[PDB]
Amino acid sequence: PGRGAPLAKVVFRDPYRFKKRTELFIAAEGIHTGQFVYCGKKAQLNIGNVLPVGTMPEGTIVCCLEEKPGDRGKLARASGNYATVISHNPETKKTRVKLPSGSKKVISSANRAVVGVVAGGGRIDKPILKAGRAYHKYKAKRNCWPRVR
Amino acid sequence: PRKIEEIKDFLLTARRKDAKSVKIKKNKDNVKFKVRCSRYLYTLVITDKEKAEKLKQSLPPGLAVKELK
Amino acid sequence: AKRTKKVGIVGKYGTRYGASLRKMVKKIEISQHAKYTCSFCGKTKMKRRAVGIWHCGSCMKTVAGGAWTYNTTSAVTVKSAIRRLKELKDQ
Amino acid sequence: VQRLTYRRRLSYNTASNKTRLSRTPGNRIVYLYTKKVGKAPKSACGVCPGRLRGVRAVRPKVLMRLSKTKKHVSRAYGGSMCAKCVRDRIKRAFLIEEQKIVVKVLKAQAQSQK
Amino acid sequence: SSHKTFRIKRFLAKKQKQNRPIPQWIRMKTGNKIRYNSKRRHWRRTKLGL
RNA sequence: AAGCCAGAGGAAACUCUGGUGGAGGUCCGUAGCGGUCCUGACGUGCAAAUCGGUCGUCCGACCUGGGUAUAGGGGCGAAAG
RNA sequence: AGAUCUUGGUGGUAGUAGCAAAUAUUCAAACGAGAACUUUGAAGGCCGAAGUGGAGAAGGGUUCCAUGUGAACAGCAGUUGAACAUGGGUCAGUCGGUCCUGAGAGAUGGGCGAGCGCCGUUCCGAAGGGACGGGCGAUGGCCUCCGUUGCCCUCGGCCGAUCGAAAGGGAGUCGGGUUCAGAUCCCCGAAUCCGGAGUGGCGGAGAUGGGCGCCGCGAGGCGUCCAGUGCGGUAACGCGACCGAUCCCGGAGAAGCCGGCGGGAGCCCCGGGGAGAGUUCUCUUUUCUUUGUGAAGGGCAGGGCGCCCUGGAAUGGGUUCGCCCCGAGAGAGGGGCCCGUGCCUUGGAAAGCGUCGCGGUUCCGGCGGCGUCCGGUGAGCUCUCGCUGGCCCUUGAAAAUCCGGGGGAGAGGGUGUAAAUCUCGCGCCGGGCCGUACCCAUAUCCGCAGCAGGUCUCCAAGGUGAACAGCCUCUGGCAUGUUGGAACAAUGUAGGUAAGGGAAGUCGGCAAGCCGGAUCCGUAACUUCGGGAUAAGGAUUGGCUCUAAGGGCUGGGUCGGUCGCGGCCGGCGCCUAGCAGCCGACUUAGAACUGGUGCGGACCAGGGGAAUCCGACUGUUUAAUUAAAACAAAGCAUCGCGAAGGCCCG
Ligand SMILES: [Mg+2]
Ligand SMILES: [Mg+2]
Ligand SMILES: [Mg+2]
Ligand SMILES: [Mg+2]
Ligand SMILES: [Mg+2]
Ligand SMILES: [Mg+2]
Ligand SMILES: [Mg+2]
Ligand SMILES: [Mg+2]
Ligand SMILES: [Mg+2]
Ligand SMILES: [Mg+2]
Ligand SMILES: [Mg+2]
Ligand SMILES: [Mg+2]
Ligand SMILES: [Mg+2]
Ligand SMILES: [Mg+2]
Ligand SMILES: [Mg+2]
Ligand SMILES: [Mg+2]
Ligand SMILES: [Mg+2]
Ligand SMILES: [Mg+2]
Ligand SMILES: [Mg+2]
Ligand SMILES: [Mg+2]
Ligand SMILES: [Mg+2]
Ligand SMILES: [Mg+2]
Ligand SMILES: [Mg+2]
Ligand SMILES: [Mg+2]
Ligand SMILES: [Mg+2]
Ligand SMILES: [Mg+2]
Ligand SMILES: [Mg+2]
Ligand SMILES: [Mg+2]
Ligand SMILES: [Mg+2]
Ligand SMILES: [Mg+2]
Ligand SMILES: [Mg+2]
Ligand SMILES: [Mg+2]
Ligand SMILES: [Mg+2]
Ligand SMILES: [Mg+2]
Ligand SMILES: [Mg+2]
Ligand SMILES: [Mg+2]
Ligand SMILES: [Mg+2]
Ligand SMILES: [Mg+2]
Ligand SMILES: [Mg+2]
Ligand SMILES: [Mg+2]
Ligand SMILES: [Mg+2]
Ligand SMILES: [Mg+2]
Ligand SMILES: [Zn+2]
Ligand SMILES: [Zn+2]
Repeated sequence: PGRGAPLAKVVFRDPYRFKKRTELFIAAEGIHTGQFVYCGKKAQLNIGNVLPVGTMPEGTIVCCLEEKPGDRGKLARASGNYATVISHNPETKKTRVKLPSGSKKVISSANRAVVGVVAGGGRIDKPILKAGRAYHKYKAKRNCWPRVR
Repeated sequence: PRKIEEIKDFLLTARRKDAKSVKIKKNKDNVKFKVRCSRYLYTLVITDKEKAEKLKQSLPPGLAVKELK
Repeated sequence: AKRTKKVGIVGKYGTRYGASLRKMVKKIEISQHAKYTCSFCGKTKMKRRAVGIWHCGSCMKTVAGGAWTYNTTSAVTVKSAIRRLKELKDQ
Repeated sequence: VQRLTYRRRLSYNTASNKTRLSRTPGNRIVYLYTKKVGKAPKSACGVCPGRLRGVRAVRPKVLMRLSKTKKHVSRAYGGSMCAKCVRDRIKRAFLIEEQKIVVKVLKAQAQSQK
Repeated sequence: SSHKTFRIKRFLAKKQKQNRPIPQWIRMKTGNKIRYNSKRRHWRRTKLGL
């Protein structure tokens, strides 16, 4: 509720103790239930896989990008959005990417991201058509909607 | 309440240690023997009358034999 | 018998909201409420559950797709591009 | 006709205040306060939407006083997973272990040359 | 209400017990200067503190 | 309203007719909520804002209990200070 | 003597205004000094199941009940009272609180702060005080052997105290009787939940079989050896139990709104059989009332299944009101599971109820007779269960709590009337604390009051009718809303009618009036093609007697060739354009006759059209003079910001 992107509940194995770890990835479009997704440096380029940007080619586009090397995903999270890996330099370990706003950002090559575009499609294409639909939209988000000039 | 099917079960149910009493009710079609145990009232329904009387005399002693009529 | 000349599915909105807005929302509503062919089980039961979530009745497979259509042209081109970049990355 | 009243002080038609009509031996209609409708377990596979068979559908705290047989089915994962997905898991485990044997044999015969 | 706490019930109990007339023999005491209970409370005229 | 069935016409594209279906900040209209007009009643009142008839809406930005949060140059305001 | 002076008292007004919202009272009697108002009876009315009825939440706090009083109060009165006085009344393991978390509130660590303190709630903490497991031991002691205790090893993230719901989550109590006032709480009777049992309460299960030698006529006994943490079904799954820890996985708790169907109950309705009443001027085999079976078990219907087996489907088929379903296994046949609130049964008739009697214990859960029966209906209404859909840029709690599975660390006995163990049957003990009366509103609450205002819910009969509308009525309730009597002037307030004219009235058709339901026709400009539209306009409408149409259940044999006036196979025959009988709702269409042309006869119940301005619409707004053209809105456009950030609090 409150966001237009679907969330993917993914279950991993804990590498150190006998337990199942459940994550709440942001669903890149095209992934389905019962699909295996791979996270790490040696993961392959497939929709839904998570792997560092420095290991990705010069034109790939990514879904849930890290702003800093080690936090979780921070960029291109809203539905239908993606970032693009423009360039690398192995020295200084930097990767230049293009954000949904059109800006260019230099980040560490160790930042992870999900391959593909985030699901939720062209949600802004449909006209709301109704003050009631707008009311129900913002009731799930916050008290901001009826805006007095 | 529990309905006892055959006479053999009713005998040892009446001979149980917690059996408070037995009531005998004569209806138009049957005779009901009602033994009051700790948890349940056990009722045995006898269609004829000679078997009912045979049970009436074969009831164990030391137990109240209340007649409901 | 044919009941409406042109409004079709947006006849529920009456005279309201403007003809161009109703025409704009008509195709989106049609694709939103359409039933697509499931690419896993082959049946025509893949329909939208919520925005971006498409669930198949038969095989109970759930897919992250577009808001109003099962997949977006953007996502299709992205998948093709990622496949090409993968096959170029390896040899 | 005879109109009815609640028998408890909860005067609202909430989810815990559901009643049914009963005719007493005194020839009068009264409310009897019913228990909520229980549910059978769902399958631990998380895929097929039907609920399990052979397990009595009661409220969760009623299961404490049910016997063991009433709460499971005589089968592996019985009372926790459906038979169809148990068969699928048996086949999947066997075939994937066979595949592991196949790939081990394949690399063993492949490494026979320098 | 019918649902009440023990403290509230005790408070109402004390109010009931002290809402009563004076004894008749009080007015015969030496130097009484008391004619009637001037702290009498009626449930409809004046309401309690709680 | 979409969806669906049948009949008919078409080379096709498709069209026409009769049903079915039951959408909608849809219409009339109770309860509820509101308060247009009579500039009615009352105006030392039943009432420090009420009453009668007439009215607006009545599946939704709907009505409402209780529990919580926001406190004075502060709050809260689909906005009238 | 003044200050609209302060406090207190008192006049005229003035026996005046007034005691006029919600139809309504009358007769007789009783008590009593006293009766328009009290009580009883009779009559006439009202609320009319969306109540003026029956019960709760909040709030009140004794107003509840009985008795007595007649000072004051109940704006008349009172013999009455929610007044006054004196007594009395609220009984729980299973009804709630209590427990859980929700939005949130809030300590500690830390940080800040002159300071009282406040920030923060996982963040800058050495934040686990627990554990069946193993060892060291103290033998504490019935020192067999199991219970104690201290230390060590091993395991152990609720990662955060605590509070937060008498409508959310939350195990398990029902039937009858009983009081002046209490009852799901007392009594009687039927159950049930949780916890406990160390010395183990009883059974049952585990679990008590095969092999070899011998003895023994056989059966059966002896010794040895070996098994034995259950069994059945192809399956779904079943059987009464059915060893098992840390740990892991899952389920239940645990989910919106709306639509359409179907099952079940309660109520309603219809036809009979009783029992008691009512009518009887005439008729009426008549009209009215009444005509039970709790929880919890067992059995069986019925409903549901996205459960199984056989088999393999196009000339596609199955199927719904709609849908929808099928080589990823349709149709068909045979099964399995779940729910079972319905029926039968134990409860259970002994109780209850209705009638007819008989005894008395001033006031008997008295005693007795009889009965408590058979059927039919349905787009009926209300609950409930289920199935299947639709809507969402809306996806509709959490946690206590309980359970299943995976794994197999371990434990158990040497073949014994055996062991560990047991979610099986029965048995034994306990369940503390607090609330519980009554009102719940035109008189027990708030509004200064017995104030036409305000205040959250549950149940819901008959007729008419589309209807929870309005109008009439039954069950239940009441006395007309803080007085009565007599009159019937003006002026009023509320309601009607009015010849001829028809807005000439007025700022202005303000107010009133017209229209109105249903059926059959017929409907324009304009339009965003959806609408306008009930456009506009016209016809019909009663009563009575008929006539058609729209359904459901059964059974269709050609027969003794024979004996289980009847049954198995078969020589033995052609409803196959379907008949025969029975039962049953409403609804529609048509016709005749008919009345002083009257018929949606009350009730219910749009006046219409042509344009201009503004706002798109729906929505909101100055509680108490402005509901609008104002605000909002979708749509459009612009701006800031990539987090060391934009905007904002502090
Ligand atoms: Mg605006
Ligand atoms: Mg019953
Ligand atoms: Mg008051
Ligand atoms: Mg509407
Ligand atoms: Mg309307
Ligand atoms: Mg006025
Ligand atoms: Mg101004
Ligand atoms: Mg003076
Ligand atoms: Mg002077
Ligand atoms: Mg006067
Ligand atoms: Mg007057
Ligand atoms: Mg009436
Ligand atoms: Mg009431
Ligand atoms: Mg009283
Ligand atoms: Mg008086
Ligand atoms: Mg008093
Ligand atoms: Mg910890
Ligand atoms: Mg608490
Ligand atoms: Mg509750
Ligand atoms: Mg009472
Ligand atoms: Mg019965
Ligand atoms: Mg089949
Ligand atoms: Mg009897
Ligand atoms: Mg009470
Ligand atoms: Mg009032
Ligand atoms: Mg006050
Ligand atoms: Mg009054
Ligand atoms: Mg009157
Ligand atoms: Mg009067
Ligand atoms: Mg005239
Ligand atoms: Mg005239
Ligand atoms: Mg004029
Ligand atoms: Mg003039
Ligand atoms: Mg007018
Ligand atoms: Mg018009
Ligand atoms: Mg006629
Ligand atoms: Mg407007
Ligand atoms: Mg406009
Ligand atoms: Mg308003
Ligand atoms: Mg105003
Ligand atoms: Mg106004
Ligand atoms: Mg515009
Ligand atoms: Zn599929
Ligand atoms: Zn499954």
